[PDB]
Amino acid sequence: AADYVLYKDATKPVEDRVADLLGRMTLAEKIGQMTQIERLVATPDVLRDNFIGSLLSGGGSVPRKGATAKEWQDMVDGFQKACMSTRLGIPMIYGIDAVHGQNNVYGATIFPHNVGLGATRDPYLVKRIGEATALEVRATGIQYAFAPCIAVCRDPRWGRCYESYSEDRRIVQSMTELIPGLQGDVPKDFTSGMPFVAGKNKVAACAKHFVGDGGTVDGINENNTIINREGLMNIHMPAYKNAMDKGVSTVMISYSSWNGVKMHANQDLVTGYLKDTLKFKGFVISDWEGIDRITTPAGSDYSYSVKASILAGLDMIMVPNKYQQFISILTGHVNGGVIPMSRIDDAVTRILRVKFTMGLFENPYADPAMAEQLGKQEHRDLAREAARKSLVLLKNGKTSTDAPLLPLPKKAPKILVAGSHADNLGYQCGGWTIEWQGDTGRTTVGTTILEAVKAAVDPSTVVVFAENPDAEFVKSGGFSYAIVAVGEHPYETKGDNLNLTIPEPGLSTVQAVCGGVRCATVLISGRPVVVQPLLAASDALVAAWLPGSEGQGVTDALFGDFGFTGRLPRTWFKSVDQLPMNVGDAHYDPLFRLGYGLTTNAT
Ligand SMILES: O=[N+]([O-])c1ccc(O[C@@H]2O[C@@H](CO)[C@H](O)[C@H](S[C@@H]3O[C@H](CO)[C@@H](O)[C@H](O)[C@H]3O)[C@@H]2O)cc1
Ligand SMILES: *[C@@H]1O[C@H](CO)[C@@H](O)[C@H](O)[C@H]1NC(C)=O
Ligand SMILES: *[C@@H]1O[C@H](CO)[C@@H](O)[C@H](O)[C@H]1NC(C)=O
Repeated sequence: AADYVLYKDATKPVEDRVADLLGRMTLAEKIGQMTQIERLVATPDVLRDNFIGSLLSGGGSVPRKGATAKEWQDMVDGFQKACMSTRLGIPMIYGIDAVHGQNNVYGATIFPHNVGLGATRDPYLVKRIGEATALEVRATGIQYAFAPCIAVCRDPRWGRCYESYSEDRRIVQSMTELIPGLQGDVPKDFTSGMPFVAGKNKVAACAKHFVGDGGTVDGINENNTIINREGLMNIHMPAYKNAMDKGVSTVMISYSSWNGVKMHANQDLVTGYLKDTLKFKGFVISDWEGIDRITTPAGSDYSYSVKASILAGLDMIMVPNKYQQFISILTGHVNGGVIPMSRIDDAVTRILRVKFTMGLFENPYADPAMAEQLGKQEHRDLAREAARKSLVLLKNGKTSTDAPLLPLPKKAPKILVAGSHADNLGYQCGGWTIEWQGDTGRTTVGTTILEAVKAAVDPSTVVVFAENPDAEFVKSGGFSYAIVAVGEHPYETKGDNLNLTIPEPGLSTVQAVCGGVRCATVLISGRPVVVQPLLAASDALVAAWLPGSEGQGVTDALFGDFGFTGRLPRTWFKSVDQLPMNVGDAHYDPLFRLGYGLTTNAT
């Protein structure tokens, strides 16, 4: 009728709908679009009264423990209903850290972390993982994933090194194939820097964290990256350009500084480079209290935090709790002329562009028929192939005369499975699983290394498990061989670690097991760790990284259903004193060099 409103018409071009809606919006409605809050502070009134643009779940932020896909859909729809009830009916976009599957969610397939995926050197495999991740995120009603982390981790003492595909940026550039797996492939004619999401079975992606998050002094998390423009652009920047080419919808800014300038206050890189040089037309989102941490101490001048972050070019602020202050402050800056309306309009233009482009206005609500995508066996089978492909065989016999231990026989009278990471799902998934920091034990649905062994061996093979057996026990047990798994515990800044040695017992358990019977040692870690002692005791040793929920990918290789193919995506140091040390360096003296990995052939 004459109740027609251009921005609500799905046949109209995105830029028409964006401009039509933007011309109608009040200041409050505009700033609301720029505000992202945690589900923990949201209520229908808050969402409606403040015209909120977006929600998130931080790590561990879930409706309840063990919630079904359907409980997620209902929570998200409940928030969306409040948002759709505003004067303009602008849907919110809900974001989450699905960085190795839909990992906050119980029952979600958990894929290997990025470092392991780098070991595969298989970008098409990563793409398929994006495809399946998008499905399992839409199964929970969520439209936006805070991924990929395209950091180039240059020092493994960084607690986020596992979120980086490689110390080699060419590998990270290749693994940006995740983006079109999450979002869908961009059309033939596509302009680089334009945002793209194919539709309601895909999600918006987020290249993060812009820029040089992985190059900090001593891999200190959130800290200063001391490098010149040329090293920034040759190492830390290039995968942003690949992400622009594949239409990444959003970019999250790093807590990190670049030669002393806070990334969240850096107008030259955010506005001059990312928006004006790379022609990025999606939206730029802060990290979590990122603008607060512009100041030292953090939060000591939130007024400036706002002024500086928004003038730097940021479009959406992940507040995520003190939304009232954020809105008040930004509103006052605008009313006072300190931030021009053109800046507000650009931020909102970009946010609305992404929302319209992705089809959010046409499908703001969850699809219940997708709930059955969560944990889907076909996704688990993919995760299992990824886990197996990620594994790097570092040693396969103690001397060059020895018989090669791997592949092991599936038939033997009695075998031993041992070690703190043999039967502990949380440990094999690592951080960003169920909780922010990950956790210990049976935290979700999956298969431990022990369970995978039992599942793989001949019915006549007796499998004995002991977490930390003594030497006498192993020597007395009549075992044909042993598989022993040990490593790091799940862990941002909690995983910053100057000494990089796995915790005990670990070494002691390996030494006790391998001293009694021939052993294959499975090392679970997010990064290289001091390994010479583990090597010296072990007949075979596998770097398994953080393989996720499908522990059968480990045994597929151990028992020779598949050959080992993975190759180090990072340099394995002899000593932490050497660090930082990357391929190309001055005195490149690696225990194992980038690219290294032994092979086997399938039996
Ligand atoms: O106890 N406190 O007061 C407290 C303080 C800070 C905390 O830190 C916060 O806690 C988690 C929840 O507890 C959050 O998920 C984030 S993550 C940061 O957040 C984004 C969104 O999740 C990710 O995409 C980015 O890649 C990442 O760099 C944050 O670092 C937690 C608790
Ligand atoms: C880096 O960490 C040091 C030591 O904790 C701290 O004093 C400094 O302010 C940090 N720098 C940046 C840029 O975050
Ligand atoms: C695996 O196959 C290749 C070539 O066929 C060979 O060079 C390598 O030594 C093989 N290993 C075994 C156990 O046959």
